[PDB]
Amino acid sequence: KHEKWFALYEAAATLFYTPGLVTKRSSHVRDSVDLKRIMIMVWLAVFPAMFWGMYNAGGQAIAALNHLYSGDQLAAIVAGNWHYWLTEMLGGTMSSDAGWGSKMLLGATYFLPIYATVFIVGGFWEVLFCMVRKHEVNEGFFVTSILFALIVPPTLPLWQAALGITFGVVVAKEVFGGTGRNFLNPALAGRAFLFFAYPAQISGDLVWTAADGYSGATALSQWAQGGAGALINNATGQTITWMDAFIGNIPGSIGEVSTLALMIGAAFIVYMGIASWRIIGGVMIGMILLSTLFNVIGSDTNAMFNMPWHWHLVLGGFAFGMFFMATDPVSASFTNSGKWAYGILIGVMCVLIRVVNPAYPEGMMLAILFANLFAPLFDHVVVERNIKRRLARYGK
Amino acid sequence: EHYISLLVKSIFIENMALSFFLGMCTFLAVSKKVKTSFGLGIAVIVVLTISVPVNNLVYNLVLKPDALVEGVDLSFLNFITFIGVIAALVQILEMILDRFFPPLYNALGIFLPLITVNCAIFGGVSFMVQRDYSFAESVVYGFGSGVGWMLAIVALAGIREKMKYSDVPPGLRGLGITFITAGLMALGFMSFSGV
Amino acid sequence: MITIKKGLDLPIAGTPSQVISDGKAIKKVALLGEEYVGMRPTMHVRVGDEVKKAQILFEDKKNPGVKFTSPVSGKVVEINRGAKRVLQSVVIEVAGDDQVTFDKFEANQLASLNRDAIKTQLVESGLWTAFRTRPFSKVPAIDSTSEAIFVTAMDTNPLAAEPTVVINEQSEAFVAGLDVLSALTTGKVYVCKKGTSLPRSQQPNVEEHVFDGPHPAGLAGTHMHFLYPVSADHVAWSINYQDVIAVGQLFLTGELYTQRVVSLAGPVVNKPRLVRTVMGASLEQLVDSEIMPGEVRIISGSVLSGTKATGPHAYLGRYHLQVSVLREGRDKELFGWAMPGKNKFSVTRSFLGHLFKGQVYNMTTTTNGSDRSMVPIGNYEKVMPLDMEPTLLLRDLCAGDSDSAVRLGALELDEEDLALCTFVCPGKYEYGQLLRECLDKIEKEG
Amino acid sequence: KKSVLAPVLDNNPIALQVLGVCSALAVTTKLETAFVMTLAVMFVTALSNFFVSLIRNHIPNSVRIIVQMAIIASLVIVVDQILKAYLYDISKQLSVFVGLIITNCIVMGRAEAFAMKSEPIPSFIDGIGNGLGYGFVLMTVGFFRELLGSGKLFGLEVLPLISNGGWYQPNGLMLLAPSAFFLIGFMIWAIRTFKPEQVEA
Amino acid sequence: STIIFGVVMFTLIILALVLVILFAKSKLVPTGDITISINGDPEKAIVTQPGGKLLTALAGAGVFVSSACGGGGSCGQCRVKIKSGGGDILPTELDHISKGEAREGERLACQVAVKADMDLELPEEIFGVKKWECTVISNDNKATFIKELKLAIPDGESVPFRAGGYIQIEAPAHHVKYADFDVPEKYRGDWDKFNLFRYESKVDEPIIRAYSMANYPEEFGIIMLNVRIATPPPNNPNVPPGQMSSYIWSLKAGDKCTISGPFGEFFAKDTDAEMVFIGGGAGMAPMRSHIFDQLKRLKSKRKMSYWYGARSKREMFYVEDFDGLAAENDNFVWHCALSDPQPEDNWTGYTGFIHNVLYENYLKDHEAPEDCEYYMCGPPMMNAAVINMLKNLGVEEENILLDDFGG
Amino acid sequence: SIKKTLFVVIALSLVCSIIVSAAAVGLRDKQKENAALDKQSKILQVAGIEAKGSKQIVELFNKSIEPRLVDFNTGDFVEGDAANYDQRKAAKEASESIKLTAEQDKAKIQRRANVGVVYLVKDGDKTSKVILPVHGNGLWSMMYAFVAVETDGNTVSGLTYYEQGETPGLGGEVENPAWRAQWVGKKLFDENHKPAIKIVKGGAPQGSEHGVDGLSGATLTSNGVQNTFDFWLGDMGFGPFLTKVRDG
Ligand SMILES: Cc1cc2nc3c(=O)[nH]c(=O)nc-3n(C[C@H](O)[C@H](O)[C@H](O)COP(=O)(O)OP(=O)(O)OC[C@H]3O[C@@H](n4cnc5c(N)ncnc54)[C@H](O)[C@@H]3O)c2cc1C
Ligand SMILES: Cc1cc2nc3c(=O)[nH]c(=O)nc-3n(C[C@H](O)[C@H](O)[C@H](O)CO)c2cc1C
Ligand code: FES
Ligand code: FES
Repeated sequence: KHEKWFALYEAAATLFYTPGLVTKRSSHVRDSVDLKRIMIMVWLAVFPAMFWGMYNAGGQAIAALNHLYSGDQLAAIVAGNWHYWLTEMLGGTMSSDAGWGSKMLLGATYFLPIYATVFIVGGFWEVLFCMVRKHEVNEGFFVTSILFALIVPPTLPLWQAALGITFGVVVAKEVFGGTGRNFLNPALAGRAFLFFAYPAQISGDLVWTAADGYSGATALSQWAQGGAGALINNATGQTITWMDAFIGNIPGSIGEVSTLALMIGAAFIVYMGIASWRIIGGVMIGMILLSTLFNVIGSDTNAMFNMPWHWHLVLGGFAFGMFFMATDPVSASFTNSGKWAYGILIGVMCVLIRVVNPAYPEGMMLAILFANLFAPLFDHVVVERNIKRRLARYGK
Repeated sequence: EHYISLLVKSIFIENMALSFFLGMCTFLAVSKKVKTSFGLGIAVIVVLTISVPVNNLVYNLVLKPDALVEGVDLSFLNFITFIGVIAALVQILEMILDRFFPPLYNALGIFLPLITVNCAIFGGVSFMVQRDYSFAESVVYGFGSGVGWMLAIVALAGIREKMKYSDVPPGLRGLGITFITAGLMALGFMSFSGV
Repeated sequence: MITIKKGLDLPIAGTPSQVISDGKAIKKVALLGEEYVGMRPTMHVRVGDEVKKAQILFEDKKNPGVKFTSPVSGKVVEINRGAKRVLQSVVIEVAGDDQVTFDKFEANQLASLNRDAIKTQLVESGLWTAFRTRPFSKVPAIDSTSEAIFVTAMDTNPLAAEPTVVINEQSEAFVAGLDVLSALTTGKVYVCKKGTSLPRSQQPNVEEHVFDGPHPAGLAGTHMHFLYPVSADHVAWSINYQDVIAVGQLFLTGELYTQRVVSLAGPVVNKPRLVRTVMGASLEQLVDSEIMPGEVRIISGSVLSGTKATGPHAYLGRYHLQVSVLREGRDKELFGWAMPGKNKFSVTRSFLGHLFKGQVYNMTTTTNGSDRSMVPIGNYEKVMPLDMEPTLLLRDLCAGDSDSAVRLGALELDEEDLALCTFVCPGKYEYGQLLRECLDKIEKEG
Repeated sequence: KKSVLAPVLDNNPIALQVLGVCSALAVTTKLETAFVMTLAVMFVTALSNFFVSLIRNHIPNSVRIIVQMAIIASLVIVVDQILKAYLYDISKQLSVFVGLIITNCIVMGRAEAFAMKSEPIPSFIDGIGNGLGYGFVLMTVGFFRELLGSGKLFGLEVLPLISNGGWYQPNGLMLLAPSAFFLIGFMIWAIRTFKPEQVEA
Repeated sequence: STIIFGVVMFTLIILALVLVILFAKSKLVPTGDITISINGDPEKAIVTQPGGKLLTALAGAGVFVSSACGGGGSCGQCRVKIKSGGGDILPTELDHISKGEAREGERLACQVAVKADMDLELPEEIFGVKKWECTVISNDNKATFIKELKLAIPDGESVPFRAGGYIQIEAPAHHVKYADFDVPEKYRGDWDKFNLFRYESKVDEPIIRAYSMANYPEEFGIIMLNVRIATPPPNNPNVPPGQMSSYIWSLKAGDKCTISGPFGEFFAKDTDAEMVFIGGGAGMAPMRSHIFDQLKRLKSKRKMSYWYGARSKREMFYVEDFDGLAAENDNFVWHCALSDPQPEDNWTGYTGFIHNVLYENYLKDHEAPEDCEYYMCGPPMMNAAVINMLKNLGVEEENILLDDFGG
Repeated sequence: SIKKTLFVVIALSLVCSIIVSAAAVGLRDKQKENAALDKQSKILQVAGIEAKGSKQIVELFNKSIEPRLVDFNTGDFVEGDAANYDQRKAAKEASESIKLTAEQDKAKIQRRANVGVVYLVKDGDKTSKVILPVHGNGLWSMMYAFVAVETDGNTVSGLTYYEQGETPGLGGEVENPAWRAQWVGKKLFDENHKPAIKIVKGGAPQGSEHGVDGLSGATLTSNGVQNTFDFWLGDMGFGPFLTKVRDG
């Protein structure tokens, strides 16, 4: 009995132990790399980013709470939110003198619920599709879930996260056959569903800092409003230096803020060959070229025109999207020249949306989705040129 | 100049296919092969760039209110005066291509039948009428709308060619998965909505 | 001359000693039906029949006039047939020395023989099966002709014999075979070798090309792609150096030459080395008393591209010049996919093994994962040196799109060409079978 | 009765055929506009089919498109005048797609495939049935879109909104382009699962 | 005032558009009648005005092209060799024509639109199509649902056919009742059981269908057909009965039947290999034509076996002919397998399905079944079972020849 | 037979022509009333007058609302067909419109009509308030609205955004009754006779003379509204006209 659950059971059995399968034909010796190890390597690549994102979210929330409230009032609000008094019960302190431990604990209280909800809901959808279609559960959902959980504001409602992951898994991935058979990015598909369906909870000033009753614009919005001079952290009253943005001491999503942790993880995966360095190089080339062009043109009314390329790199989710989202192999182009073109398009589109699109302060997700739509066309151009070479016998 | 802004508006910011759901029947039908989709894109470009200016002239010289006789406007003859002109021009283009340009007829004239009185062409002309456009502006808008529609259809054709490897659930195979793909395409294309 | 930079040299422990010795006496030989592409046998012998050295055993229905002759003289013991009565193999027990002789010529006239005479002698002796048309890896038709015959004088397959060692002892036969091929070919003969010097044919038709690099450089398909690109209307023949020696011996002594030098190797071979055997030698007897205890898999040919040597198929292949014995990796490891791979080989750099350069791995037959959808990470481009888009072609093969696969260059590939792509596939796709299915579909529809 | 209901689920113009998609993704944002569009399409298609059947014997055949568009455009213009006279707000909401009814592929499909080779009465009834099926798809998509994007059905508050002291947070995506695409795709999925004969090979 | 001005502008615009279209048509489209060369003979060149399909123009001329599905491009019996013209091959044709034949130039005339000069190389068989108004000799019942139609050709002439070929019978508008059929009491058991006499067939327009011959070439002056009654299926009784089948079963001695041809593509291979014949129902008609043609005309010594599947003893026929052939020819044998023998049959021979009997008794012990040439024709279920069994035996599809009746 | 084809197409294009032209011309008069009643109902709503049904709307609009034309440059009443004035069309023509420069175009409108239309709401024989149509560029599309100013010329009695394309929930809150009602009692100008209406981000202080809470999480639409009210109350907008109203 319980045959209906076999698809899930095997997933556990294969997860704990490697299968005892042996090659039946073709090459009798296979490479040690498998989809499981690739997915787990990508999952571990964002661990530094996830941990620093938790720490940064906790620090920002504590600083904002201390800057807004004090004395008995603070206690009241600490008792009004389950995150705050749950942190208190676990040994953490909400006072300004809190150490890294309390900040990380608060970041965990804000992130672990979102990650758990996303994992459970997306896994339910994936396993439902697999059992109903008699497929074997794939390991791509691990990366999808972690990445989706690391690209949402710390204050995103749990039900909104569930809806977003459901859209990203079912509509964008499962209906196309599942892992390795879709053309769009599931995590960014869900994030865009939340972006366009519930813009209030994933945009503005009240969602990027976990302190209730605190309204603070991020670095990108502040730059758009008043340029480099407007980059001021209201919670602490200190200007946001470029080093602060690079390290990740700024408001934002969990794990997007730190360009250093993302750089470390991206370097590891790129060295391992999991992530295509061509796509990253193309994104860098496009962003640098378009940013320099806009700087040269300049603009007396739009401050975004004067943002240097290195400020584009360290602000918003550009680093996270370039490393862990633009490098999604299934949605990316399958040709090296196509990969270069795809990366250049991603970078150019992100810079364009950042600069000349008032509605969206950041355009990394939209740029990636747009380039996902057109990667097949770059592949088509490359293969057509290759076929033209072939029909000429390569000039032999 | 303002013409470049209008062209970019008609291609990216205002996409006739995804932003306005015009030509979906043909856009979701012949979007199986990149070659045929590209051919229909060229056909749409030609038909739009020939119809938008001609209909602009007809509207600005005949159908414009208080333009022939003071106190009379022939605005109620807009839809038909545009549809008939579109059909006549499409058929005339087909015939001239088949007689003088066999290669162009096969490359372009084959796809005209579908384009005849197509939804996208009438949508573009009616949007031109709904706004105030000069002849040069009308030409630029028509060409840009045609190029944007070609871009959308060619991108969808490439996506379907890539999807050839996909394992779509039965029932979603064909039209349903194409509809979901078009929805995702619009989700991606809304990036220029705020521009 | 031509250098290959994209490829993968498998460092499997147990490289042959590259010294030719005398192998175990073989009292059983066989011809494998499935070894030949698109062959429907018409049997000419039955169990218990007495056959001579080069007596026809079965004919080809799809290739009229092509004769598959016995490799040795003896008594047919069995005709193993599998599913759908597919001819798995024909087995002959060696006995006696009766042989079928042919015309013999001196070495100074082999370049001036009529093409039809060469074709008739080759077909009658059954050596014509050595050739393979690249577009479909089939035996060329009797009446057909090719303007590019590729002599694969190099073996870059893992645990493969050194062709130089074999050729140095049969230099006269190799030169005679080169002259015979030069006369036979309508155009030119391409001797694809390494930098090491080999016997040279004075005929201007024969041209020597040096290929240097990882394993793919040593495959015939790569040589044709780099010298004589093949298509539907451009067919190039392929033959290995040992078959060229056989042709030379056939046209010099007038008798079929079935002696071969095969590298017995693998992690479980006590004394890996080159051994002399006969065509289709029984691998069970060949590897007797030369294997470590345990459950092992014997493979005819390279591990990347070979046939399991078990039961009816436990016989040397016609086009296989190497025996590779591996361990059966049926053991299940706890979190084996999450451990630092000090002893794990991979094209990617996700294991510690790549850090220790010069290491040798006791690779087993384990798939190192489960079946999953293709998720490109650039491995195919890394291991494919041909001017193709490997990822999209492999997607075409997986999706069964025969037309798109052909447009991308599926016609120029053999099952051996995609062996590396199968090796480095994270999803564990056997691209050889998919390519063979697509090519069979193309042949049927064409 | 069989022919009237045939194009509702068995031969739906949008699920099986791909005719009439352009209007479906635009006027479904509100149930009022969707329903008025269903009525307009039914009326125009039925009357055009009847007239084309009445003139299905003596037509140029050289300007076929011009003649079969003249009747359709006259009917659509009359319908536009009525809609701008009665239900002016609905006409404004429909914006330009009121005109597009001439190019709506359903009307031509049933003018050429049926009205040109059928008696006027069966042609009219077939047009009514095809309009009914198109309106069924339109009303389903519009019901879901309006309910999940504004918590209102036909302008009547069904789900109280937080902005109005309610409990439901409107889903903005239902008011944008992709929602209609996804809803049509999933409705096609459901229809083809309940009617496997329509599954495409 | 506004109404009049709008009306005149409307008329002007429409008239200008249609006039432009008409003038362009006149000046651009060559109205000159197209000319198609048939087989390269100037006499057979056909001059036809532009418009319509190639099949209609060919039928108008003296060359008739076999067609079953008509103007739908579905059956594929109207293949023609278009050396030049006709444009590319449309997607529907490829479903019935392979890529290699497309390279050769095989195209569907019914699907090919005649719009420009074309060159055709129609074969002699298609070129040499003749019609006859034969007289019905007898239409007796050889089984429960099979009738033997014997036709005397006018003037004693013979159809120049080949064994395994078929002709096309044409019937005009008519009305027949199943009660009028002359069914002997011996074969009326099932008819009474299922009340098959209730059905009536009405045809309003002339129709044409294909039917194979049961006589071999030297059987001069006669055409023998084994026609099955295509009664409505038991699960769908109210659907109309078979048109042509009912019409032929309504024919009697002295009636005039219009036939055309000869046609056919299922022909014996010219080889010395053994031949295995498998027959079911109406398949006896073509099948007979082969065996006799192999012994009476060709006098071939090839080893030949025949295996017919049936339900009961009464379902069998032609027993005397095959028995005489077997007695007079030691290289030919034949067997009949009854799936459900009746008590009155007193049967003691092979029982069950034909494929199972053939496999168990003959092919199982056969040393080289793949080397035999298999001709087979019967009901679709028998056809599928036999093909699957043979494929499981390793027989390639080329050695398997199927005369699919489309049942 | 080209003759028969031409004759039949001519007859068709005559009969359908008659039908279409008669339908269009006959309903032309009704098309005007139906189009006008929408704006009339909006004026009644902003004016504080309740009306339901077309007949009641037209009756009350004619009884209580007096449309008039005002010259922005001089801020004085002018004579014309105010009831049948199309400010949108006028702004698009150089004859009745002026091109605004970057500095003056605070509301991001390309052209400003020379003569605008206001609506005097008169409780009796004297005007009780004035409804001004003010429009400005938002984040997504031009937003048009009616602002009710008391006879004093400084107090705003109501506001309604009758045409605005914005994201519902974020930018569509201009249609929210609470936010619009928050404008009642606010003062447009300060003591110096300078624009003072301000949309405070994050919530204006309670009781502020000129502070109105902005749209939550919609700073861009709120900025558009602020620019609209700053430009239309400036020298080039309704400023001079409001000064004349202040002095009578
Ligand atoms: C090369 C060739 C050779 C042939 N040789 C022979 C031969 O020797 N002998 C022979 O008998 N036939 C032969 N046929 C088949 C023959 O052409 C006819 O297909 C067959 O005889 C049926 O004749 P019919 O027109 O009366 O049946 P049809 O009129 O085609 O009827 C088909 C069946 O479907 C049923 N039906 C009709 N309408 C419906 C409906 N709406 N729903 C469901 N069921 C319906 C009918 O009752 C009948 O049972 C041959 C065909 C080919 C192509
Ligand atoms: C380098 C790499 C990056 C990935 N990035 C993403 C991602 O950004 N979002 C996601 O949903 N899945 C991601 N995946 C998982 C998976 O490849 C992806 O969902 C495909 O689109 C479908 O399998 C990634 C996998 C790899 C190996
Ligand atoms: S494309 Fe068919 S309705 Fe517009
Ligand atoms: S008549 Fe059937 S294919 Fe032409």
